This record gives sequence, structure tokens and C-alpha cells, in this order.
Amino acid sequence: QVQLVESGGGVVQPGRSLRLSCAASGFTFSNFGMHWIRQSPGKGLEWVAIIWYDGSNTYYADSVKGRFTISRDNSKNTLYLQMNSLRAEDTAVYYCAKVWFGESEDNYSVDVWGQGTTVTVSSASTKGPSVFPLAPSSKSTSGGTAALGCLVKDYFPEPVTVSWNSGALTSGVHTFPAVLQSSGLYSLSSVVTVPSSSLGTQTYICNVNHKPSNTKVDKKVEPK
Amino acid sequence: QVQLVESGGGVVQPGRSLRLSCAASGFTFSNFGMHWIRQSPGKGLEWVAIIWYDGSNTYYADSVKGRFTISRDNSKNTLYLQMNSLRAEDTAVYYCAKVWFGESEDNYSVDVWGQGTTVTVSSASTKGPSVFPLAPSSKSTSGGTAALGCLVKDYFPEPVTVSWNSGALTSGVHTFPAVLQSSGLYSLSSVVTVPSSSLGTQTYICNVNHKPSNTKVDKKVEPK
Amino acid sequence: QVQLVESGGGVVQPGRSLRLSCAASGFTFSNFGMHWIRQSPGKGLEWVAIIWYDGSNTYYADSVKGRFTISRDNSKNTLYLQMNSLRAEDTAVYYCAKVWFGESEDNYSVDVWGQGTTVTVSSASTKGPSVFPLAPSSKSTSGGTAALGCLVKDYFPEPVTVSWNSGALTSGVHTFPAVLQSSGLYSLSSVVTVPSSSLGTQTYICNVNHKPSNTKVDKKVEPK
Amino acid sequence: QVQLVESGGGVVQPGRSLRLSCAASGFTFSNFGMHWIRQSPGKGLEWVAIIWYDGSNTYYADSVKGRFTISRDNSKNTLYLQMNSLRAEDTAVYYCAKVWFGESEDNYSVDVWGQGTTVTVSSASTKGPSVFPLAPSSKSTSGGTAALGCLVKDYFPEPVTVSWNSGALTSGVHTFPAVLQSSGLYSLSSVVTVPSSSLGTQTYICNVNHKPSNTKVDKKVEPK
Amino acid sequence: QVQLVESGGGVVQPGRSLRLSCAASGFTFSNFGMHWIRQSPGKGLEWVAIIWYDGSNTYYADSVKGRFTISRDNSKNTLYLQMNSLRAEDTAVYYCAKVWFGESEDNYSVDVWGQGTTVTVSSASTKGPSVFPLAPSSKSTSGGTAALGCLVKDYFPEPVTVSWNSGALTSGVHTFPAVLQSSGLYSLSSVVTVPSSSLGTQTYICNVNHKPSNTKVDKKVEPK
Amino acid sequence: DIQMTQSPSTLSTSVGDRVTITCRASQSISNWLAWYQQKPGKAPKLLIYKASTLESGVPSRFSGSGSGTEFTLTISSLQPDDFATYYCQQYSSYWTFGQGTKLEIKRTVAAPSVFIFPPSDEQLKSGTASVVCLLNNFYPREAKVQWKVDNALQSGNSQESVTEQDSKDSTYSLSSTLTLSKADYEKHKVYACEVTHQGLSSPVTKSFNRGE
Amino acid sequence: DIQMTQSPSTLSTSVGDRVTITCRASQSISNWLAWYQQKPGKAPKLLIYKASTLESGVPSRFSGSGSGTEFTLTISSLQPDDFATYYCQQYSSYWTFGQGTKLEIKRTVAAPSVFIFPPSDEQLKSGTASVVCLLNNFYPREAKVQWKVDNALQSGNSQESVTEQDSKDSTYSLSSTLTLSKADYEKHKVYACEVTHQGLSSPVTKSFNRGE
Amino acid sequence: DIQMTQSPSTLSTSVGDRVTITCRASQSISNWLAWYQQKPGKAPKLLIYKASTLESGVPSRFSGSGSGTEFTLTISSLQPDDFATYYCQQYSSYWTFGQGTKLEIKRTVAAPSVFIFPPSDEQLKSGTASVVCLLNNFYPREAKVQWKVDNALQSGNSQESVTEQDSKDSTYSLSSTLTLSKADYEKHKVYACEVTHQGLSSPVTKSFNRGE
Amino acid sequence: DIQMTQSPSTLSTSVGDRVTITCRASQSISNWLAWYQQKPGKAPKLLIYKASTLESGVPSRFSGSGSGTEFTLTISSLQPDDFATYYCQQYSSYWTFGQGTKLEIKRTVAAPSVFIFPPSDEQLKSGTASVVCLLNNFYPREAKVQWKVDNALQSGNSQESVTEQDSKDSTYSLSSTLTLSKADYEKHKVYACEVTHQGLSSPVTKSFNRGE
Amino acid sequence: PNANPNANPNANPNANPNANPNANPNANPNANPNANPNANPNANPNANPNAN
Repeated sequence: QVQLVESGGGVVQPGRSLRLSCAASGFTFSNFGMHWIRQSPGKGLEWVAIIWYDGSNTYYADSVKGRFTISRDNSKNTLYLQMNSLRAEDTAVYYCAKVWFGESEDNYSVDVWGQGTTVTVSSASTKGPSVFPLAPSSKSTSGGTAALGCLVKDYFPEPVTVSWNSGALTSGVHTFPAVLQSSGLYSLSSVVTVPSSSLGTQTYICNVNHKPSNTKVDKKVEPK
Repeated sequence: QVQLVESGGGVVQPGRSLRLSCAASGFTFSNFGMHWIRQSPGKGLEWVAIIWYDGSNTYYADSVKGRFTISRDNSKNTLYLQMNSLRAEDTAVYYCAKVWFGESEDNYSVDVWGQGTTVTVSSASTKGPSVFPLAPSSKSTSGGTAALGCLVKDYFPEPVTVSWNSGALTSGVHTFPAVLQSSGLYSLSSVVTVPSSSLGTQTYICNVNHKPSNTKVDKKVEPK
Repeated sequence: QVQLVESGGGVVQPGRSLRLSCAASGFTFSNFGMHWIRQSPGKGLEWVAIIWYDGSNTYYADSVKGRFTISRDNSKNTLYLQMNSLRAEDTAVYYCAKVWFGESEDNYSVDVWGQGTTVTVSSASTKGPSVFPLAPSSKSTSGGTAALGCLVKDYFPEPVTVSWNSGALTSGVHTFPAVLQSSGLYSLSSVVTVPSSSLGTQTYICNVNHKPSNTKVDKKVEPK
Repeated sequence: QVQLVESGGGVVQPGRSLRLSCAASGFTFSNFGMHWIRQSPGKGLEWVAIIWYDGSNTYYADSVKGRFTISRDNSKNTLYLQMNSLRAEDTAVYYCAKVWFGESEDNYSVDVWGQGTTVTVSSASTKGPSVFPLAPSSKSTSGGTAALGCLVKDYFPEPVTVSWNSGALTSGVHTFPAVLQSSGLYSLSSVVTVPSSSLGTQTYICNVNHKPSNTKVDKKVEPK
Repeated sequence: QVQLVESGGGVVQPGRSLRLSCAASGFTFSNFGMHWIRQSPGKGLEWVAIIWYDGSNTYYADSVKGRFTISRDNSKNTLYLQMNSLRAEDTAVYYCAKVWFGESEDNYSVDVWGQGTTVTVSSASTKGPSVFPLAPSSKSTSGGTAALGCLVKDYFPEPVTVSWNSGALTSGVHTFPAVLQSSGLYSLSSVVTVPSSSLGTQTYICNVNHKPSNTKVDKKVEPK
Repeated sequence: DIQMTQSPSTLSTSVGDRVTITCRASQSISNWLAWYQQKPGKAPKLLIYKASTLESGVPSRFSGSGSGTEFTLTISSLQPDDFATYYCQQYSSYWTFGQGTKLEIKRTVAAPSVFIFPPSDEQLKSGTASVVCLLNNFYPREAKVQWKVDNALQSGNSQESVTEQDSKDSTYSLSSTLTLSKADYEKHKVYACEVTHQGLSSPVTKSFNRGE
Repeated sequence: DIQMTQSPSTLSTSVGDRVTITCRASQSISNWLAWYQQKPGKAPKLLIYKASTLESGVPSRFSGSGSGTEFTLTISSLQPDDFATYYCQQYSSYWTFGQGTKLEIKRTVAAPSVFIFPPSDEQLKSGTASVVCLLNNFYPREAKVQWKVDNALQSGNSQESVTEQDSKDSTYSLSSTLTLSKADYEKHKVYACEVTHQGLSSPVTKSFNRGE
Repeated sequence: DIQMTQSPSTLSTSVGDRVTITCRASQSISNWLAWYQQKPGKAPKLLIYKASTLESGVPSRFSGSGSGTEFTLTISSLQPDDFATYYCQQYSSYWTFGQGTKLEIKRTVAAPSVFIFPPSDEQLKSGTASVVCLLNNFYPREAKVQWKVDNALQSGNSQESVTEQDSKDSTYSLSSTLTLSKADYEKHKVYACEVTHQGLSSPVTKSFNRGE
Repeated sequence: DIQMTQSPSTLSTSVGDRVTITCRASQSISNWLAWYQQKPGKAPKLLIYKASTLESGVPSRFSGSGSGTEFTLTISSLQPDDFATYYCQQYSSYWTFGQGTKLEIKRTVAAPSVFIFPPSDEQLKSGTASVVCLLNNFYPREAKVQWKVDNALQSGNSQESVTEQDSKDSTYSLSSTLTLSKADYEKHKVYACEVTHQGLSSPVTKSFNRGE
Repeated sequence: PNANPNANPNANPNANPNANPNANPNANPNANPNANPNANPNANPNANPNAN
């Protein structure tokens, strides 16, 4: 069927440029107009640009007019979005989308969305995480259930993976979504509930992996 | 004048492929877009595909999209239709057609149709017919007119020719169009009205001919 | 500058063929498409044919489609027009013309025309003219001015030249354009106004010359 | 931001023609309709013409219908106004203007105006000015302040520049706007108030410059 | 100024169809709605149809609803009226008319009418006229004035021209308007008053001409 | 097939006049219209393309205007070199030309001089009889010539020929030739040509008797 | 078609004042009315559309009101950048503008300084005689200047010119030019301009004698 | 810029319920409204266009209604695949989306389990102090967490993170991280997080002493 | 003939700045635009084709954008090797280049040192007199030099020459040569050049007396 | 209440002409499948100078 594959996203410093591409297949790309639409947690869904099938008319949202340039290469079946003068608020997931087929006098929107590519505009430098233990104690015990975890603090950029005992322990594990701090560094927590009667005998180690920095940390969390 | 000649049609098993061609003459073929349109008794006329004069844009009906491929060879003045993954419902007569000349902003359709080529998609194997006599008697007589005939049953594929007395008897002959049965074999009847006073003395023989199997059967019909 | 020279025109019987050529100089002939355009008194200007720079596409007017063939020889810088099955209405002056240089998406027409060559389609045979005097007298005199002339009737083909007294008389000479008669022969008159006081004493002779038949006639016009 | 640049204006005799152009930048010119609006001292602001984004519909004021023609070249992003059969009352400053973006059922007007180009319809010929001194005396003295000036009379066309002491004297200078006289020639005055105690010793010269005729006149103004 | 030119009218047999056209110039045809209005001696002025500027709304009178179809071609600036199933009472002069410009909430009608085209619905066949003399005698003489004439009877269709003495006699000529008879043929009279003292010596001949049949009759009227 | 039509067919004008000719298409041709000038006995020359773009080398006194189906060509100040025939041509769908507008040299009214010539004895001996009626040095060009044979108007047996405007005084000359068989010619007596022209207060009639 | 009328034509105001201008249409234009601001020698700028919608970038001190045939524009607190001319425009049926209202800088009353200049001898040698009367640094702008030649009032032979408001003190200057032929000029003796202004208790008269 | 607003922002519903969500535009958009479905961590999918036309392949249990400024999307019988976020989109003038409505899995009330973790000695050596308050396996999601440091409310130094609905029991988990400098951390003794939830009759408070 | 125009003509910039230059065509050239870099006294080098394709070997800090009639070239972070002249070139219809944009080394303002030199006695013996005014080590380049001969401004008899930016301190030097005949030179006494520059609060005047 | 629910029908049949003169952004951005598929007789018959 129709398939759209975005590429080119990543981390870029504010003020620099970045070019996203969208490869289309499964349909005659040159016969359809296209949209770029972005989604961010702060603004929700936000239309970015539209281009005609032949590129003769292009339109942009007011917040991006004059900075972004949408284009297309019908010989390569590729849609492009050149983003210049990026600001911090442009961090979002960008989707390409295909306009549906309709009648000549109807208004138009999109029916098939691409996979999406994440763009992160930040002046933060690549940095491995600090792994701190969340030690269980009497203050974290209710009945036969205790809680322990690992705090993965001050890393950039996303993402990081956390496993417990090399993946052998998955029941009851909750890895929270990362939160962006005022310093531009990310931080998250991963917690697990264990039988209180198993503390001191069962070994619990959290395995944090961060491919962008090739960071691998196995931190053992022991009670006090 | 304008002339279009289709070729390539025939009997094909479901799932196989077939390539139809259309030779054009009498006009500058490379200057015009072309259509392929098919006609079947169950769906009537049904547009199949369209191709631009230079082949840059092609369109297909939804029921055939992804299976048929229309192309053209302007150096040979030939239009092609490659049909893959054929289903039973694709059995039809296929016409190539020439787009008319019009104004730059008008919509377009076809003005000259080709002769048409028959495509029969069936898993039935080539088989000669069974010829049975339709014998006249008292139950097939009304006044001085009686009816007799020949039943040509369980043959494949089309067509078959039926004559009476090697073609010497044509007055009053009615050969019905063939009907497709649940078994994938065709069947038809041929009838003739004769003076009842001639029965028993005038000899009537039906001559069935089937070129695909080289079958020739002369069946004598005698009264009861 | 740009120069185009037509050749090949003449008298041709209906149903026969004729080949016109157009020699081009002053520009890169192989880089431009060409037109043939004809002009006749009955139809005015009438486009005939167009050919692409490489000969890949040719177009013809409906009244000539199937009879005329336009071609070109870029090695000789020559444009050709083969005219078959000529009819009476094809008698006209034929011009070759050069397409102007423009933008890629514009429509195109011609900017430089050739000199033109005359083609006369008639079944009339070559025939010298009959010269009859239009004699002045008292019935053709008003005051001191009289009118005399020569009638050049029933000649074919064009043209004929008329002079008076071997060119010695040019003031007041009016040679009318030839008219085509129902018999396919042309006819015209040449008149001059003279002082009435010179009649009977001044000698007036019209000199008709017709090169196609090598006819030279000096007819004296005497009063009555 | 949005920018519009008019060009082509000047002096034209009545009955002649003139073509104004408007170059647009800073926005998608082909997506917006445009107006031409003129302003004259006698009629104030006066709408002239409107054109659709695609040129399909054009409208004109009643006073100009049949004489002015508005057009556009979306490939060049240029708006044109061909003015034929100009009358004296057409002398004005002409602005191009961009229609604002609104809702589908709203009424429309202009939001961004061009710079403006002046059109002067007069049968007067180019002529340098006559500079006459407005000499100060006892009748133009009140206390220690006297008034002197220069009268710049009978010049065509606009404009003229006046300076005092090569620009060294600017305090107290009043150059009046030009007035059109019955003879079609313009005239204005420039005055300055000076200390009466400086008369006869300080030299005051007015420097009139008229670029259209390359006229430069330095007139000394002496008291009487 | 505004100009409207109707065409397509003529003689049509009952039950056949006819298409009227109206060519508009002098204004933007595509910006205005149009009316078709007919006029007959029996019904006076009678509105037929109205069409919107874009063709979205059309209205018809009750007597023609379902039989007439009003349409327009804004690319050709042409208004059309297809009339099917014509009845005898549809014979009339049909005008196209332009709606005036007004306010948004006003009601609208027409301000400029076309020239008009005549439609005659009759089963009569083309027939030349019969010219009979209206001979003067003692029964048509009062004093020194006598009356003579020509009766032009049983012709179809309109019109016919009548002259007297090849046009030399026009003073005192009264050609009456034609009247339609029960037979569907027209008839009229032309009379002239002459001095009684001129009877028997001055020859009076009426020249009747009927272009549809190429009829020319010169009938001499002699006294008794 | 796009029909083109130019108005007026003939325009009498003078040096220094402002000339405007119109050209209309049967359907919308956008702006793809060209204007060509042709002088007699010479090839046409391109003046304007794209309905309003002036060709290089064309003086600025030529201008084009129009869009859709109506187009006009304007000459702000006519010069003697501009007296020629002007054709419009759409090139939106194939190529069709208008009938052409001929710019004629306007002058004062001049009545024609009328002469009649009977058939020569040599032509009568040859079996044919041509009668010639000549109108010399008249303006404007429109005139009507009626042949009368024993006071009977002739139709379908005559042919007319007109010269171009004389270079010196811008007048026309016209010849009308009535052609008849020797038997038809000798079956009548009086042969007249009657001439009407806007410069003539009354029709002029010339006539002769057969054999005189 | 639609008549527009603005009131007042001129309004003298000061920084910080509340300004209200009115605009009336000859017929109902619903709410399709726009307000445009124009500074002298500069292109107009859009302020308000739909009679009450503020254009983006326009400060909030501007507001519109009105519907049907009566509309008003209000400036809550005038600022120095707002000294310009304001035009209303209906766009309900085609487009027509009002005459425009000019907002004038209000100041204290200042009486004019009056100067008169006779024609120079060079201009008299050229055949013309221009006499100039100058009113300098006066407010308000309304004043009357009457030319009297030997106690005879002139009419139809003078021209007036007025400057814009002075940048320093917001006053006006006016020039009146009386033009006469040398023969008409030398056929009289006394030439005076009389000036009346609301700041003058009595009219001021300046005069000279020809040749003096 | 057309504003879009969806209600409710979050809707707790159960399989088999009839669900109706609303969407309103600040101005009339005629019928040009589309509905898009998005599952978490996945691209949006088109459900309805023209406010009431069902996209090919979409099951019939979805329907749209509304015109002008009010629009509704109705699911007659909710199915487990339909638990996702639904956005409306006007496409009458450019394109603007609503905030989105998330269909939540309704379940029985479950009170949270509360756990607290003090800062590790290693992080204190690094110069920062993070205190973590965890609420595990609670429903609904709405809860209030107040930080008290020696009975003093904290503000501007905490961050919250919430998990998605658990696939097995449809519960939530929440982490709150209080971040302080080592000097600020060592300038106090007691650190508590207080939690209120509709399933709790009284607020639950967990606390520790620095150094204990 | 497609006209090309580049803006700005000269751009003063610093290392690390984001530089954007624009190029516009008189008509639509689609995307067929190339950018060429040229260093002084050296051949041009290709940077970008198809308006946005980077030539192999070109560092990634260069990027192109634009389509139709407006195109831009962007340097994200200027480096010392990028101080050169940049030309755009359309290749949609034949080939035309823009005037070129020169990237200038921005530095602080430095006022010129002004020196004047009178004609030598040998040149006076040769029959000509050249007077030279020198402006040394100034920035920016814009300056005006006016020649005054006995307080009379000269025009059309002087020529100016400017050096490129000095490699060491990025300053300019300018020479102005006033050429006069020996007779014209000896027909005056005082010869001065007056210089104005944005780094000079008042014009500087140097002068000499002939023979002094 | 119970006003007329039909056309006038003598309403305005002409243009506004103050209707929207811009290009509607939400127009059809796809290619018209049944557009002109033939070669254009009035096209460029010359040789592109910038060809390979």
C-alpha cells in the first residue's frame, strides 16, 4: 500500500539548518500534493507546509514563514523540507503526509501520514548519563512489597534504554518517560516492585545503555 | 483513416500473465494519449487504464491497480497492457482507444475505439464438444411446422460454428449464443423449423466445427 | 540577417505532384522548427504544416492532411514540402517561415518569413494572349482628354508584361491585375489617358510580352 | 516584509499611451489579487482597477473603462497597467496594492500599498525655470528681521530643487509647493528670514537646480 | 458600447428542435446573468428563461419548462437556448438580454436587449407567391384620384419584397403588413394612388421578390 | 478550428492619425496572439507577439492590447511606411489568421472619369465580344457598375478589376469587362454601363449602339 | 455610485487628546468599511477592516465602531506618530474613498508676519509682473488675503500656496502671487495685499507704489 | 487563524459504551472538518472527512455529525482497538488541529501505593540531591502531590512523569523528582511528599530524616 | 534576455556569522541556478548547482535555497577561506551572471590619513599637471573626495583608484588623480582636496599653493 | 420563524465583484487525472540550448 519514510532528523544547534526528506512509494507520487505536519508536546498538532503536485504553489504556517522551504523531486519521488534559523520551539516530530483524492471544487487535507522523524533543537552537548541508585528501605516497604530503582540523570540526547538483570526481570518494571530540565539535560527513573523477603539475597542491577554516546552502565542497587 | 488493431488475447489460466498489444495507424500515434477499456456482459463497459502521450502519467481503475501495467512504444507505434495475477472476473473484450483532440483546459475521453480482443480467464482445459440430436416428434409439431436441432454441450473454449447440410440449409436456422456453465464448459443449441410433411424423407445433418481442437462432427438427427 | 529562399513553384495539372524547397541561411537552421504557410486571394493566409527542429513531430492542416508531406535536410539546410494529389484550390503563394526563439513553456509561431513561391494548379495549357485594341474616339472623349488601351485576353499562365511604345510612355499608364475566367484563361487591360489633340498624329503602341510562351506583340491603337 | 515597486511613470502628452509596471516581492504574488489606485489633489483617492489572482476577472472604474487595461505576469511577478487615450484629469500618483487574505465569503480590499509612481498628462514641453529675486526692503522688515526670497516661475515639468548658499543656510527657509498655472507651467517661491543688520554685507544667493532639464541657476538677491 | 447579436432563427417544422445563440461584446459577458425573452403578437412580451453568471441557477417560464434549456459558454462569450418539442405558439421574436448591475439585496431585471431573431413554427412548405393585379376602374375612382395595387397571396415563408416600377414610384405607396391565414400561408396587399388623368397611359408594374425561393415576378396592372 | 475576425476590413486613415484595429477569436486563446504586417507583393513581417510584446526592431509607435477573445492593435502616430495590410494570428491551438485589415491612404473625394470601349472588329471576327467600362482616378474605392443591354440589367456575365492606390495621388482605377458571344452580342442594339459613386450627385450612364 | 463623506475635514488636536472622526455612506454598506492612514509623501497603510477589526501590528489605541451608514474611528490617546491623514473606504460595491481627514497639531494662536515683494525689473523686462504677498508663521491656517490695486479688489488673477505644519512650532506660511501683464501692471499705481486673521484685532494692509 | 477546541480533553470509557466527542471552531468552517485517530507512539490515521464521510477501510461503528461551528464524532460501540487519541482538523482556511481527545480505559478505583527514595550519597558527592516520590498502580490518574521540607511547601524545583495505562490492569504510575543543591539539601532535616487521591479518605504522607 | 540581480552588492561580515545573499531573475528560471565563487586574481570555482545541490568537495557549511525567481545562498559559519566574490548564474535560457556579491572583512571604524602631492617640476616641464590626494588605512571603503581649485569644485577631470582590503589590518587605501593642462594649472594658485568619511566628524581639507 | 425557504429567485445573478480574488489555499493540489494527455501542437519546436 502507500508508504512514506522520513529521514534526516536529529539533534541540531539553534540557528543552524537541517534538511528533512520523505521517500514515497506505493502510489504515483508526482500526482499528489504533500504536507509537512509537526507534533510537539507543547503545541500539539501543527501544520507546517503544503506543496502542489507540480510545486507551483506552496504555503507555510505563519510561525515558520520565511525560515522553512518545502520542495520536491518528482523524478526521485522525494519530498524535502529545508529548515533554516531553527529555534528551540521547533523541536517536534515531523511527518510528511499525502493529500487525499477528491472532487475538483472540494477542500483538501491529508489521508496517509508518514512514519515521522524527531527533530531536537537544543544547545546541549552530547553527554553520557549519571546513574544513581534508588535504594529500598523501611520507608519504601508496604507489606510484602518493596520498591527499588535507578535514576538516570543528566544525559543528552534521547533516548536511553534500561533493563534489569540483563532483561531477566521484566514483571513490575516501570520506566518513566524522560523529562526535559531547565539545564537542557534529560533525566528519567526506572522502578521495580520486588518481594520484601527477597532483599539482601536477590541481586538487582540496572543496565543503562545510550547508543549516541556508546554508554553502557551496570549499576547495582543495594539496600541500606 | 484512423485504425487500431488489438492482438494478444486468448485463454489464460487464473494467476498467469498475458500481454496485449494495440497497433495504431492512420495518425501520429506518439502525439496522443491512449485508453484501454474492457467490456464484459456482467459489468458492461469498464475503464481500465490511461497513458499520457509521453508515458509520464498513467492511471488505472481501482479494481486493477497493482496488477495491470500499461505502457507504449512510440518508436513502434504500439500500445501494451501487461496483465498479471489474472482473476476470473477479468474475462472480457479489451479495446484500445485514442483520446480526442481538444482544448488545453478541457477534460478528455476517447473518440476512436479499436477492434477489440477477447480474453477468457478460466481454469478449464481445451475440450471438444458433445453433439446430441434434438429429435422432432409429435411433441415438437404445431400444424405443418416442426422443430429439430442439435445440442452442442460441454466444450471449451469459444467459439464453435454450426451449419446445416454443410451450409446448404440456412432458412429458419437459429443458433443461440453460448452460455457459460458452472463447470466452466460452454453449451448452446441450434434449431431449425421444417415442414412436417418432409420428415422421414429429407435428411438433416448438423455440422459442428471447433477450430481450437480441430473438431468436426456431422450429427444426423432422426425422428422418433 | 535571416534569409529564406523558396523554389520549385510553377504550373501543375490537377492530380499531379510537386515538391517545394526552402533554402535557409543567416542562422543555425538545424536549431529551429519551420512552418509552411500559404496565401491565396480566396482564403487569405492559411497555415499548412509545421516540422520540429529534428523532424520528430510534424503537423498538418486538415485540408491537406494525407496529401502533403513536410520534411527537412539539416545537412543541406533545406526544408521540403512534397505535395501530392493537388486540387484547384491549392493554387496559392507558399512561404516558409522560421519559428521564433522563446521560453520553454510558451506557445510558438513564426517571426521571419521567406520570399514566397507561386504555385498554380490548373488544367489549362500554355497559350499566348490575344491583343485587342481599345480604340479612342469621340465617344470616349471628354474635353481635351481621351482614353485608349489594349485588352490582353485568354492567356495562360501568369504573368504578362505590358509596356507602351517600348517604354517611352509611362505617365498615366494603368495595367490592371489579371483576372481568372471560367475557362481557366486570364485576361487584363492596360489603359492610358492622352491629350485628345494628339489623336491621329501621335502613335500609340502597346508591347505585350509573355516569356512562358515567348510571345511578343506590338499592337498599334488607332482612332475610329 | 511585503514590498511593491512601481515604475514607468512620467510626463506624457494627452492622447498618447503609457505603461506602468509594479514589481512585487516578499510574498507569493501569484496567489493574490491586485489593485491599481490613484490619488490626485482634485479627486483625492480613486480606485482604478482590480485583477484576480489568475487574471480571469478584471474590473475597472467607470471613468476609465475602455481606456485602461490591467494585466499581470505571474511568471515575472509583475503587474501592468496599459493606459491609452489619456486625458488631463488622469494626472495622478498611481499605486499598486495587494488584496488582504480573508474568508471565502467576505468582501475584499487592499492591505499593502506600493510606493507609487507619478503620471503627469500635459501638452507642455520641457522648459527650464525663470528665477527672479524677491528683494527685501523697508516694507518687508519688522524689527531686526527681514524677509527675502526667490520666485521660480514658468517651468515644466516637476520637480525643482532650491537651496540657499549651497545648503549652508537652512534655518528659516520656506519653499512653497508648486502650483499649476493656466499656461501649464509650474511656479513656486522660496523665502527666508534673516537679521536686518546683516543686509548689504552678508551675501544671499539661491541655487535652483532642475534635473529634468539640467538647469542650474544661481541668483543673487540684493535689497533695494 | 454593449452589443448583443442573436443568430440561429428560421423556419422549423413542429416537433423539431432549434438552437439559438447570442454573441455578446462590449462588456464582460462572464460577469453577468442573462435572460431570454420572446415577443409574439398574440402574447406580447413574455419572459422565457434566466441564467446565472456561472450557470449555477437557471429558471424557466411555466409554458416552456421541461422543453427549453438555457445555457452559456463563457469561454466563447456566447449564450445558447436549445428549444425542443416546439409548438405552434412558440413562433415569436426571441431576444437575449443582459441583467443590470445593482445592489446585493435588490431584485434584478434586464437593461440591454439584443437585436432579436425570428422563429417561425409552421408545417407549411416553401412556396412562391401568387401575384394578382388590383386593377383600377370606375369603382375605384373618386375625383381625380384612383387606386391600383398588387395582391401577394399564399406564400411561405417570410419575407417578400415589393417595389413599384423598379423602385421609381414610392410616393403614395402603402404596403400592408402580412396576415397569417388559416392555411398557414401569408398574404398582403400593396396599393398606390395615382392621378386619374394618367390612367391608360402610364404603365404600372409591381415587382415581387421572394429570396427563399428565388422568385421574381413583374406583374403589370392594367385598367378595365 | 478557431475562427478569427478583424474589424474593420478597410480603414482609410491619414498620416499622424491614431489607428486602432480589432481582432476577435471564436473562443478563448489566452494571450497567444501575434500581429503581422504585409506590404503588397512582399512577405509578411512580424510586429507583435504574445498580444502585447513588441518585436525587436519594431518602432515604438506600435502597441498591442487585449486578452481572452478580443485584441486590438494601436498605432499612436501613423507614418507613411505603415500603410500596409495587418493580420492577426492566434497560436493557442494550431494557427489561424484573420482576413486582414488594409490601411488605406485617406484623401479628398474625387469623382471618376468614365469611359466605355466597344469590342474591336478583330475580336468580333474571333467570335467573342468584350465591352470595357473604365472608371479612372476616383476615391473612395466603393462604386457600383451596372450593365444594361437594351435597358435590361445584366448579372453574372461581367468581371471587375481594381488597381491599388496610385503612389502619386492615392486614387483608384477600375475596369469592368462584359464578355458575350458574337451571337448574343449581335442580338441586341444598345449597350450601356451605369456608374454610381459617393462622389457623384447623380448616376453616370454611358452607352453605344452596336455597329456604330 | 456610493458616496462617502468624512467629518470633520480638518481636526486640530493635541497629543493625549481623545479623537473621534466620522464617515458616512449615501446608502447601506453593511460593515464592509476600511480605514487607511497616510503620511505625507508616503504610501498609505491599512489600519482597520470590517469597520472594527484591528490590523496586525496596529497599536491598540485605535478602534472602530459603526454599522449601516454611520461609522466612527476613535483614537483614545493621540501620539506623535499618529499625525497623518485618515481615509475611510467602503468596499461593499466597488471601492470609493472619502476625501480624507487631516489631524492637525493644535497650538496657541500666533499672528502672521506680513511681507510684500514687487516684481523685479528683469521680470518686467520679460513681459510679466508677479507680485508676492507672504504670511509667515501663523496659526490657525485660516486667513484671508485680498489684493487691491488702486483700491480695486482683484478676483481670478491670483494663486495661493500653503506649506505644511512647521516641524519646530507647528505654524503655517502662505504665499499669494498676483500675476499681471507688463502693460496692465504699468497701467496702475498702488498695489496692496490686505490680511485678516483671528489673531488680529484689525486687518493688516501692506502696499507699495509702482516705481517707488 | 481558526481556533479549534475539543471536549472533553480526556474521556474515561469502557468497551461497549457509546462515546461522543465534540469539537468547536471559532468561526464557521462549513463542513470542511476531518477526524484523525492516533495511537500512542504511532502515526495518525485518517478516519472521517467532510465531517461525515467514512474513509475506505474504516469500520462502520464510527460516525460524524455537525455543521458550522459544532461537530461531533460518535463511536456506537467501543472496541479495544479504538483506545487512542482523536484529533479534529478544520481545512476550510489553512489547517488547524484541536488539542486532541484521549479515550481512556475505565476501570475500578485503586488507591496508590506510595514510596519515597532519598538522594544517594554519590549524587550528594556530585553536588545535587534528588528526592523521588513514587505513586504506583492507581486509578484514576488525577492525584495531587505536595512537597514539604520541614513542613515548608516546595515550588519550582520538582518535575513529574506519568506512565501510560498498564496493558495488564490499566493502572497508572507517577514519579515526582525534587531537585536541590547539596547546600539546600543539608540545610534541612525532614523531607516529605503528601499525596491526595479520590480513592484515599485521608492524604498519605511519606517522609525521611536527613542522615537517618 | 533574462536579467539577474544580486543583493547586496557588498556585505561586511565577520568570521562565525551566518551569511545570506540573494539573487533574483527577471523571469522564472525554475531551479536551474548555479553559484560560483571567485577569489581575486583567480579563476571562479563552482559551488552549487540546481540551486541546492552541493558540488563534491564543497564543505557542508554552504547551502542553497529558492525556486522560481528568488534564490538564496547561505553560509552557516563564515571561515577565512570564504572571503571572496560570489556570482549567481541562471542556466535555464542561455547563460547570464549576476553582478556579484563581495564578502568584505568587517572591522572597527578607522579614519583615513589624508595626504596631498603637487605636480613635479618634470611633469610641469612635460606639459601636464597631475595632483594626487591619498587616503591611507581607512574603513569602511565609502568616502567622498572633492577637488577644489581656488575654491571651485572640479568635475569630470579626476579619477579614483582603490586597493583591496589589506591582508594585515583589512583597511583600504584610495588615490585620486586630478589632471590638468600646464596652462590651466598655472592659471590658479590654491589646490585642495576635501575628504569625507563616516569615521570623520568633519570634512578634512588639505591644500597647497602653486610654487610653495 | 416561517420565512421563505427558497430563492428569491430574482436575486443577484452577477459577480460580487468584491468576492474573494485570491487563490484558495485549500484548493485541489492533485493532478486532474482526466486532463490533457495529448502532445501540444503549439509547444517548443526548437532545440534547447542548455540540453546535454
